[PDB]
Amino acid sequence: RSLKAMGEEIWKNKTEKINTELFTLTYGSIVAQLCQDYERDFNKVNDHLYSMGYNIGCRLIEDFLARTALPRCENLVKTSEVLSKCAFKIFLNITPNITNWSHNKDTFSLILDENPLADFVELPMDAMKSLWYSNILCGVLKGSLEMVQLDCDVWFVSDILRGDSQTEIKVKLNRILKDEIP
Amino acid sequence: PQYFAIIGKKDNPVYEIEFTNAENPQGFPQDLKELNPFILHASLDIVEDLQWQINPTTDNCYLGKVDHFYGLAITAYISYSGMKFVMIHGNSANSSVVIDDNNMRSFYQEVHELYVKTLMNPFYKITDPIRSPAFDSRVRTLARKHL
Amino acid sequence: TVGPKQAITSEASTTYIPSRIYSESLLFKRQEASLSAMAFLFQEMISQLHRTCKTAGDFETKLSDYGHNIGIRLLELLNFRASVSNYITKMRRRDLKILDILQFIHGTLWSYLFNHVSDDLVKSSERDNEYMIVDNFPTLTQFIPGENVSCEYFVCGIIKGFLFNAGFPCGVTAHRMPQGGHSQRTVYLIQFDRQVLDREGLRF
Amino acid sequence: MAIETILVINKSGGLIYQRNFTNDEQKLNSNEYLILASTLHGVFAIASQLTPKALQLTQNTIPYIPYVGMDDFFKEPFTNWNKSGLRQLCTDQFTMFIYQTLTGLKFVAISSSVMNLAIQIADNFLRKVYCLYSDYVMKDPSYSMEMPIRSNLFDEKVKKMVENLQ
Amino acid sequence: KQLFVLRLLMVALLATPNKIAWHPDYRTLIDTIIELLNINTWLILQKKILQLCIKVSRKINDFEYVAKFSSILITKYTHLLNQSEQDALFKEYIQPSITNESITSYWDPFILREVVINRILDSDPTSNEIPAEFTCRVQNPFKFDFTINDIQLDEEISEFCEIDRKAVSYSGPYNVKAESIRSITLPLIIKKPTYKKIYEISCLKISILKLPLQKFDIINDSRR
Repeated sequence: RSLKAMGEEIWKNKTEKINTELFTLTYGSIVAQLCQDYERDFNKVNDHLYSMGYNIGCRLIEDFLARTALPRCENLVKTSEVLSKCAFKIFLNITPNITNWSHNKDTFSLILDENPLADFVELPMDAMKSLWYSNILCGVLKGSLEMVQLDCDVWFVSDILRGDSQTEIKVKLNRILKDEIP
Repeated sequence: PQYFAIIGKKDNPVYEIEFTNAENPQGFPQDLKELNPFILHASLDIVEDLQWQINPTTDNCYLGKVDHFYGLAITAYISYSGMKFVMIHGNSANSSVVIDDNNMRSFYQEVHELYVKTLMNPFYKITDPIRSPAFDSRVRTLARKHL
Repeated sequence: TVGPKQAITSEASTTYIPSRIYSESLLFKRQEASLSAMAFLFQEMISQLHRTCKTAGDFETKLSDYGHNIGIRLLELLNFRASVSNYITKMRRRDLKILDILQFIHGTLWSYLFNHVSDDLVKSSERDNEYMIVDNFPTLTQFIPGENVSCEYFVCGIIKGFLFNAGFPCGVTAHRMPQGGHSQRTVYLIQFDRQVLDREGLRF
Repeated sequence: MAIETILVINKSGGLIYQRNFTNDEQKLNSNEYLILASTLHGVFAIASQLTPKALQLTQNTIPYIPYVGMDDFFKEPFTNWNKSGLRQLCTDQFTMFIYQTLTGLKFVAISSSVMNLAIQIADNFLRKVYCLYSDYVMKDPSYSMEMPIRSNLFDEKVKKMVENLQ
Repeated sequence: KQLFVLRLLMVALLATPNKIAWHPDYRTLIDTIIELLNINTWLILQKKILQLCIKVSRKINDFEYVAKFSSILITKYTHLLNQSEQDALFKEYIQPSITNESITSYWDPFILREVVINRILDSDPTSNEIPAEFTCRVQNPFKFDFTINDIQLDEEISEFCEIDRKAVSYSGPYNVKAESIRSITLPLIIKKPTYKKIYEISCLKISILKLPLQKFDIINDSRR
């Protein structure tokens, strides 16, 4: 009935489990090869991980809607609740929660207590200002959200791996005014 | 004083440290500049000989003092990936190492744990020197507590 | 600035304790993720390598290098956790025959990568140094049409990366032998070289 | 109820998938299916466009679950993404069941069975083939976006579903 | 272990107070100790072998090998030969070589950066008579150049150009700095009228207290 209850029900039907450590190892090998072949130019690899994540999310939204049927989020706080409570809870095993709204309710921050995308990772020293590690979700959080026509833009502020206190991503939407005629 | 090293498969070192007792504020008189890299590369031959055999001169990851040479007891350890953890033992007199196998085997076990923590970084590839000060801080605290 | 390629430092034992900065538990907590997310990352991998490569062969070698960089990591982690930290432990066999590292793969590696144990493991009767590792259903790549085999090299890119860094250099290729009710069955065959075999030719 | 010809169209163009399977015959398929798929794409917008003077609300727009198929794909009643849009067509020889998805993508099942509950089993079946489309086409790396379906595996994933229905 | 006992032989032969003449057992000993490590991995041990090999080939007094292994110790230039302390002995083993047969082409072609061939006219009454390329008129070009070793006394003498036109220079006998990039001053082309056809040049000829050597081409590209 409530999304924070039935996300666990989808977590025990038709989600075939796989070990998260394998997911970290293949993502780490991707970003290691991307670091190596771009001649240590670390601003380009955030763009290339964004270009991978856009093509992740624009095909991921049609699996997420297939596995759980939802109506359209009538306000963007319901978008924040589905991204907090079922989107990252079905696919990954993480429950982030929302804080730090703008006063006109255009912007929201997704504080994320622990990341299961980077367990073992320690960054090199020259990359310590110009590489956000887990960039890939931002492309996902464009892509899927661009396909429900929430024309938003997604960017980091801080992360634990860069020595800051916490990982949070601030997303704000620009315009919508578009949808299926039915 | 003891010289400690971790050597790659293509005969290159990823870690090297020398630590001494504080009574001898300078350690290893004149052996440190010339003798100690060469006898370690000499011992790499016989550690490479004993890595493939079954019944030694059990469990093949630890092994005893591998030679005794100018009164120096040279002790080895072989990791799963092929890394070799050769560490020698110096003194003004002869040195007993086999009595410290209750303690030094455990020392090799958690420095193997530290090396696995180093290797799990996807940025750190092999044949790279371990250029981390945190690793130094842990291995000298382990050198202090496993003296 | 501790270990360069230039010198060695000398600092006394039993000195002061230095600062505490970063630490983590090595033993695994039990973490689970959906099959769909790793399948999406896997097809994005194959899509980018399809984009930036010309022909099939170097595409296969690049995918095998991708698998290699997991396998050379994964060896020490699985052997250290099968010998399990600060808790008092006893190290494993550190096995050195050919016929028990493949047993180690088929027992522990496939049950670590996947929920299920690997299916069958047989030799080759027609020739030595050829070993068959076979499953019935590949859970990496069940989402591609079956007539392409090159997208199946990533997992055997793990196996070469599991083997060459363990002291047995080899080479792997993969084919699909459609036997029985399983349309995709995915044999991986392991080609060793002569220089390891006569080594265990020397050891009776 | 009984489904006999499957059609998957684009969200914004001519169709990607068509099978006149389980009719043991030869009918024409070349280049008129693109024209008829484009006219379905037009008249969904035309059929949504005219409003009878209802001016009320959903007091609704939710089926249930008849255990169609063959562990199903979903165990609860669910919701619908076409409140004001074409849902079936009914003629002498066939009834065409259509179901669109919230991204704008529509699925068409031409059914040769003749003459309420049919809408329920149709929406359940077409949501299940949407699930197999997501699980077996969108995961494929060779499949580019908005191209005809080339997967051989999707074929015997849906042939077995239809021959499990009857 | 054969490496260690050949090192022991060579260091025991090093510390004698006698003198010994040339003999080809020393020749085969030097080739097997250099070839024994895979030189032509660990680098400190390669330094500590050939740092003894240069002393033994000095003590034998065969200067061809102290020149050769100095020009093999040039491979380990950018690290592990410290800030002009070991490079001091790397100088005093190469100065009697460069006053003798060691006439090889200064250890690397990575010296010349991208020079600029502008000219600076001062009159607005004359500008580009005609009917990338340069359209040079009667003024002077510029070059800049570096070396990277920790040694001092890299000495360029008589820098001039290739088999191109009557572009000449005057004199260049001054120094260049150790680590930095010292811009060499005005070379002053005294150009001659010729035909309109264009053809680029690779580089120009620089001697390092020797005869003028080959090209030492520009970095990262031909940089035409």
